[PDB]
Amino acid sequence: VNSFSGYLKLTDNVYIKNADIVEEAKKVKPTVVVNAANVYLKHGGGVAGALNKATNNAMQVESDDYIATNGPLKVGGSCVLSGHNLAKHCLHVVGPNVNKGEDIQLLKSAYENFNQHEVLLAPLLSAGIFGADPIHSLRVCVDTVRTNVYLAVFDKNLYDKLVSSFL
Ligand SMILES: O=C(O)[C@H]1CN(c2ncnc3[nH]c4cc(F)ccc4c23)CCO1
Repeated sequence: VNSFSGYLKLTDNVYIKNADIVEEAKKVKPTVVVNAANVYLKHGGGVAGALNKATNNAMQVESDDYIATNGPLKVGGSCVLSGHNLAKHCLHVVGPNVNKGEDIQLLKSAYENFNQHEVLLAPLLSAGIFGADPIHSLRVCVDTVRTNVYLAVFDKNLYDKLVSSFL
């Protein structure tokens, strides 16, 4: 038993809700919140900008130190950093950004990072400003992640389409 509430169960291990991940993160304090990161951990907009704003820019400060030490992530890769006031940990995961021409096949590699964590609150990778089809992202999530994932979808309209078209 865990504290996630109001989710629709899609599969054995994947759940979904119309929610603002920032507000869901502040209420659940999950062990892991996933950020829709880029390779530079520049949290300017989308989910990343919202999560970072909710940390009063502490996420960005920590991220800049991480990059200065380690260099950029790989597309499809991840790193674990602090969850600040939102979660114990933040798993920064880089999905491919279609608006940069990145290979959508890397989306599966991106979701594989979730399997290193037993339970996660997450957005749909490569959705929103990353330009991928959220219905495809949900399919890859379901077919790749084996650990327990609670997907927060900000847009109510989108959420209804994802549920209604789910196979
Ligand atoms: O923007 C993207 O990268 C993806 C995923 N994204 C989200 N998904 C779940 N919760 C979200 N809270 C937000 C607050 C914001 F200010 C901006 C985006 C979100 C958001 C929105 C749709 O497309």
